[PDB]
This record gives sequence, structure tokens and C-alpha cells, in this order.
Amino acid sequence: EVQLVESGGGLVQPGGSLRLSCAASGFNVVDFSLHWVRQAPGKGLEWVAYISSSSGSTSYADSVKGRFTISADTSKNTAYLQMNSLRAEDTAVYYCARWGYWPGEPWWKAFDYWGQGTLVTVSSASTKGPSVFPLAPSSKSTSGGTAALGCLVKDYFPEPVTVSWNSGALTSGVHTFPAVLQSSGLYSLSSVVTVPSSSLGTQTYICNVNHKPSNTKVDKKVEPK
Amino acid sequence: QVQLQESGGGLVQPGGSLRLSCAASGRTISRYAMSWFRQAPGKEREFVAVARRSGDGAFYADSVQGRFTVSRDDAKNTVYLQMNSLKPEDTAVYYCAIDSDTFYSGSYDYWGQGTQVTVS
Amino acid sequence: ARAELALLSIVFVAVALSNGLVLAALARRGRWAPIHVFIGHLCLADLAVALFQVLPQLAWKATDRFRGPDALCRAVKYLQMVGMYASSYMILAMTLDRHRAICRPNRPVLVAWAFSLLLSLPQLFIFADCWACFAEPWGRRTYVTWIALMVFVAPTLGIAACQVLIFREIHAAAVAKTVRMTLVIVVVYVLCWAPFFLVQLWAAWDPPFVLLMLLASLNSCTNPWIYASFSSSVSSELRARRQLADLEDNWETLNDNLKVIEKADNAAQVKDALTKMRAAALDAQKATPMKDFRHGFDILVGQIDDALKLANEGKVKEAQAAAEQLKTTRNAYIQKYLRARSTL
Amino acid sequence: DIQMTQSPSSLSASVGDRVTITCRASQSVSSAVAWYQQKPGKAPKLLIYSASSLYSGVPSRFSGSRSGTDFTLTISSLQPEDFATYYCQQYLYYSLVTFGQGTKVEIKRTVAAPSVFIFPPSDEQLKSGTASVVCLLNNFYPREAKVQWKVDNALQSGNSQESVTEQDSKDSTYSLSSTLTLSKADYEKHKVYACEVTHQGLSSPVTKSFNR
Ligand SMILES: Cc1ccccc1C(=O)Nc1ccc(C(=O)N2CCC[C@@H](O)c3cc(Cl)ccc32)c(C)c1
Repeated sequence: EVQLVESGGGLVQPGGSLRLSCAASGFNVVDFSLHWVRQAPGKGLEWVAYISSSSGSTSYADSVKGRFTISADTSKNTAYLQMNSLRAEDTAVYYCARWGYWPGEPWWKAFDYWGQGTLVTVSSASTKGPSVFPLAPSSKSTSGGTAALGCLVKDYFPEPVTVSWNSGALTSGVHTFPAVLQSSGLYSLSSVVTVPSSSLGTQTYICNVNHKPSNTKVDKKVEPK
Repeated sequence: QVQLQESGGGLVQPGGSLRLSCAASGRTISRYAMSWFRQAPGKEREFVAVARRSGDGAFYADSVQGRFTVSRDDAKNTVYLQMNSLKPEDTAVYYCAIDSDTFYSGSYDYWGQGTQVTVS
Repeated sequence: ARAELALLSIVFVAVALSNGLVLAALARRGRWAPIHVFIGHLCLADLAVALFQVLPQLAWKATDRFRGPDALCRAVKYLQMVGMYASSYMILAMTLDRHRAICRPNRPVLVAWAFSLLLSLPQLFIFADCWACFAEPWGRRTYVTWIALMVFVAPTLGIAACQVLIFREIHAAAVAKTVRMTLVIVVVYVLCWAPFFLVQLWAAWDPPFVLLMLLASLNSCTNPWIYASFSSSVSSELRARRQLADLEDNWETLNDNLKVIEKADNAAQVKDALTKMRAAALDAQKATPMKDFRHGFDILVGQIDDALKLANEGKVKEAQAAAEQLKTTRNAYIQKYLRARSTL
Repeated sequence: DIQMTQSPSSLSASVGDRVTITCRASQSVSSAVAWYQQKPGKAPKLLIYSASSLYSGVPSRFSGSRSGTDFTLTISSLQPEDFATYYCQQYLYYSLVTFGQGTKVEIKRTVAAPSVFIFPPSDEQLKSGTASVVCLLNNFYPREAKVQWKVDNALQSGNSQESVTEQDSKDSTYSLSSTLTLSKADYEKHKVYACEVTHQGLSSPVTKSFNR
């Protein structure tokens, strides 16, 4: 089989520089033009740039014109996208697609094969651990039926965080919401669980927040007031 | 200036069929959403069905799914609710409402008198 | 009877003169392509109808009795049946040949002649003087309906279906001219021969003639005359569409974009015009006027892509110079394939 | 400068249905329109190329059609694997490729009203000078529901952030969490804190409130 892999994605400060790489295996770059496409988190696809290794012709989109530079290296069968002056709107996932050359059927097969893409995020905030707060099961809320507990992590900059309940013993009813980006540049996440109010006083609920970039493990119990 | 009126109703034999109609004057049915609700004399307001804009789809409750059908007519500015295989538990006043929000948020403000549908 | 004989003689003379003139012109010009062969055979069949049918019609009515053995009647009736079969069958063969020609840019004649020869065979048994025999329930009914089905019903229905297919494919212009000529020929044949078959069926199913005889005898001279009037070469000697329209629209769009390019000032206008050029070129390459056609449109698209690259680099004048080669490619191939409208 | 306008921004259907997604080009792009399918967390996969030819490898239930500048993707029979996002893209030239807004195919379900809970800020968080009040909507279908905050019977704007969980694997019902964040001084100057929820499955808005 033939495939395209991507590398060089990561975290840089705004206005910095980063060179994404796209290694194509199984086919030569001199036979296909290589395109870089970008998808913002929660938004649709957007074409960014293209390079024609054979003819040497290259083009960019209006939003990345002048700031990005795409080149090819047929010795390693790789494509390079040097990105400079990365504004806050460049946080996205970048895919490296191939496209055949006119004439023939290869040109009609537009973006037949893609790469898995790399996540490029720009931000001025640094790594810190999350602050865990208990959303308590208020007694007046649906008394005698089923109630909800929660744990809220408010300020943690590296997006991947893990929330578990009772060391993984509680799975039925738990909803872990996607992390939202606050106006302060940090992510906020909430994890709620729906349990019957008859077992509030008997059972104990302890949420575990695991944040590997900060090596922070917080085990916080939630109790009714 | 928006008024809404419903038709149909009455007594239906068990396992029978019926067809109610809801029409609004002073405001176009198109570009809105049309909902049908139930009200039993001893219960609260239950949801029955909703019809969206054109081909966006129609949704029903968990107790009337399959038995009920909602049809729309923007040219006549009306909606139809077809009931099949009725049960004596369906005896209620059926109200018609308009979703004011175009994004289907659920802003029901234009209610109606509703029609009484009873079984046996 | 004198008037009938005079009218038959006049018709025979006119048919013989017309068919002889047409055959002489065709032979003198061909001394070998389609249309010529089918028309020559049709004229030969008309001559056979005149000589072996009209002449016995005059010779029997000269004395109001037949003069000859039983085999003479058998042969003359068989040949008349053969000729009346051959007229319609070779008209059908011509229509099928035209359909074949319009499908893709002589056996059928021999097949039609064989059909005419073999379908007239019972005429060697019916007549035996030559008082025609009859079947026990009814003799005229069975053979009359058989003749109606085989000479008029089935051939006309087949020709109508073939004409429907031809008008489908044409509308999907020498070929159009020949199709119109064949349509006029079959219309004339139907108009001339319908009353005769209708009256013969009525005589069969419902247990005066000379007028319908003359009307049915008019086709044998009308066909060569209408062919001569509808054929330019013979007249001189005697003395698909929708795809084409789409191609024309795409080519005029390409020309308008060329005009925009030549008057363009900046790179954006050149890029937009070339984008329209590429769209039009792809749409035209989709249409079927084919390897050379697609190769030329590939060349056009490649030149458009080169000009687009040059305009992306900001070389507006160089892009216009490169796009000037699109005019050369157009004059090389687009005009050549547009000249195919003369065939159509 | 050529815009592809994918009309249905969201679609709901059950297994076995036939669905149709329509896309429109600003200019004439011939038949150079492709349809891609992307599952969450994965690269897009080419389904349809040349606006009619299905890619070698995809199932035959996908089809494409062209009428002038209107392109149509048709799924004859829905499948559990079919639910994903779909994009139309015109590829008239290398430097002119544009994608559509996308079309997310969901699972049809009966209407379920949300369960509304309200969580006041914790005493641990009040010591940090920031109070966050949470309003949770649980197990509702469809997705379209609105949440507003009435602090002292006054609506709020620009201080609330909403996060929605995607469709559940078991019951395919959504969950929403609206967090309203204030400073400690702003939190202690008000008494009534409430969140009001409106949904198509609710005849009347549901208000959850507390006093502190
Ligand atoms: C058509 C025409 C044009 C010009 C000159 C003469 C004629 C003409 O009438 N010929 C003619 C007439 C009669 C006959 C003729 O005995 N049979 C044979 C079968 C019995 C009879 O039922 C018949 C009916 C039909 Cl329908 C056709 C032909 C004939 C033949 C073989 C030829």
C-alpha cells in the first residue's frame, strides 16, 4: 500500500515558526502534486497550500499567503510546510493529501489519499494543573428520585485530560463534556454523573482527574450538602 | 396579529383513525416549525409531534411513534396530524403550537384552544 | 375501357422514362457508395413493377381475356407479388441503412430481394387460363390478410420504428438530407399504397377499382422524381445535434474568455478567464462530436493550466503570450471538428 | 472565488432510510465535484469523484448526480457505519479548491425532554475569587435546545459558555452544560441565580434556581 504520514505538529507561541513535514511512502512525489489542507477544531475543511514537485509551481490561500512556504524534497519523498507569524486562527489539524496530474483519470480522483494530520496549536499560556471543584448534589433537586453529581476542572492549559469516577467503578450515567476554550486561554471541562438519590448517603463518589502534561492526579470526593 | 385554529376531534372507536388540522392566520407557516401537544384532564402537557421546515424532518414522542403521522402544507399554510390505532389512553385535548425560533430552540408562544379527542 | 387502357399506357410510359433516366444518370456517374446503391435498386424494383405488373394489366385488358398457358399466369402473378414485396422491403432496407449510417460515422438489398422472392412462392399454386383456387372456408380472406400483414403492416411499422430511432439519434447535414429523403419516400409509398390494401381488405371482409389502381400506380414514378429533386449530384448530372450545440457554446465561451484575456490588465482577470476556459474545455471534452478529439482538448487544458501557472507567478504578459497558443490549437482542432457539421 | 453551498447543515435519519445531500457551485465547475466522508477523529475519505463515479473501495450504496451546477449525493440504505460528516468539494484547478460547510448525519430518535439540574459554585472555588454556576441538561433529543440565565430576573450575555456532548452510544441522547462565570464581588451582589431551558419537547420553559 501507499500512504502519507505527517510530523512536526505541536505547540508554539503566537508569532513563532513551525515546519510541518509530510512523508509519502509507496509513491513518488514527482507523480503527484501535494496539498496541505487545514481543519479548525469544530469547523470545516479549508485548503491551505499546494506544491507541484515536477514543474516547481506552488500556490497558497489568501489567509496564509506570505506567511507559509511549501517546498518538496524528492530525495526523501517529503513535503515541507514552513509556517511563520502563526496567528491565533491557525490552531487546527493539518492533512497532507495527494492529487494526480492532468491528463487522465488520476486528475479526476481529487484527494484520493489523505494523511492522518497533525494538530498545530498556538497560545501564550503555559502548562499548569487543573483546579477541581465539586458540583454537589443539592438535596432539593429532584428529591426522592435521581440526582446528579459533578466535578468541574477550570484552569488547565494542555487540552488532554482524563476524568474517571470511583476509580472506574462508575460507568453508567457519566457524561464528560468536551473541553471548551476560555477567554483566558485555558480549557474548562465538566464531568457529571446521574445516580439515584436513595444511595447518596450510602455510596461515596470520588472523581479522579489525570493530567499527564502536568503530572497532576487529583482525587476529589463529592458529597451532598 | 397571529391567530391559530384547530379542527377535527370527537369520539373515535378503539383501533380507529382520525385526522386533525391546524392552520394559522396572520403569519406564514413556512420558515417556522409546527408542534402538536396533548393535555389529559388529569395529567400535564405532554409532547406529541413536531414538524420542521420542509424536508428537515418530523419527530414524534415515544408513545405515538409509528401510530401518528405529521404532514405539512406551506401553500395552504396548514399542518395535518393523522392518528391511527387509537387507544382509550389517547383521550385528551390536542393543542397546536408554533416554534418562533427558526433554529428550533423551542419557543412556543402561539398556542391554540385545541380540540378534544376521546375514545369510546 | 379505352380510357383505362390509355391511362395505364401513359403511366407506364412515364414510369419507364423516369426510371430509365435515373438509372442512366446513376450508372454514368458511378462508372460505388451507399445511397447510390439503394436508390438504384429501388429504381430497378419500380421498373420491375412497371414491366411485370402494369404491362400484363394492359395486355389482359386489351382483349379482356388472358392469352397464354397456366404457367404464364403463374409466373406473371409471382413476379408482380415479388415486385410489390420488393418496393416496401427495400424502402425498409434503405431506412435501416440510414439508421446504421447515423449510428456510426450490399447485403440488405439481397436480403430484401430474397424476402420478396420467397414470400411470393404460393403464387405458383393459387392460379391454374389461371382461375385462382380458393380455400374451403374462405380463400381470399387468409391470403389477403397475409399480404396486408407482410407488405403493408409489418414493413411500415418497422420503418416507423426505424425513423423514430433515427430522429432520436439525430436530435440527441448530408445525413439529415438523406434521412429526409427516405422519410419523404416512405410517406409517398404509404399514401400511394394504403387505399389499395384497404379496399382489398374490405372486399375480403365485406362480401371504382381503376381509380385506386391508378393512385397505387403513381408511386413508381414519384419515387425517382423526388429522389432526383432531393439529390444534388443526380440533379447536376441529369442537366447528435445537442452535443454539437454544447460544443459550439463551449467554444464560443472559450473565444470570449480569449478576448477577455487579450484585453486583461492584471493577473486576477487572467486567472478568472482561464478558470472559465478550463471549465468550458472540460465541458466540451465531455461532449461527443474520439481519441484525437480528447487529445486536442487535453492539449487545450494543458495550455490553460500553463497560462494559469504563469498568471499565478504574476507574469501577465507571458501568460497572455502562452494563451495565444490556444488560438492555434483551436484553429487546428476545434474548427476541424466544427466542419463535421457538414456531415451531420 | 467559487463557493460550494452545502444546503443541509444537519440531517437525522434511521437505519435503512434513503438520504440526499445537495451542494451548489457559484460558477460552472463542469463535473469536478467530489464527496468526502469524515468520521470524528479521523482523516476524510473519498467517496465520490467526478460527481458520478464512486471511489474504488467504498460500498455501492453511495451515488452521485449532477444537474447543471447542482450536485447530489444519495445514500440508498443507511447503515450504522454511515453516520458521519459529508463534504462537497470543487476541484476545477489546483489553487481553486473549495470545500462545503459539511453535513452531519445523525440517528433518528423519539423526542426526549432534558433533565435540568443547577449546581452553585463550591466554597473552595469562592476563595479563589471566581464563582462558576453550572446548568446541566441531560438526555434530550433533538440537539436544538436553548439555555438562558436570569440573575435577579435579568438576562445575561457573553459570560456563559456551553459545551454539548455528542450523541450517546446507548440511547443516542444529548447532554449540555452551560457554565456562567463571575468574580467574587459580582457573585455576592446578587441573590437569585437561575437557568431557564427551552426545548422542542417541553411545552413550557424549565427554570432551575437557587438563592445565595
Ligand atoms: C398494385 C398495382 C399497381 C399497378 C398495376 C397493377 C397493380 C395491381 O393491382 N396488381 C395486381 C393485382 C392483383 C394481383 C393478384 O392476382 N393477387 C394475387 C392474390 C389474390 C388477390 O387477392 C390479390 C390481392 C392483393 Cl391485395 C394483391 C395481389 C393479389 C396481383 C399479383 C397484382
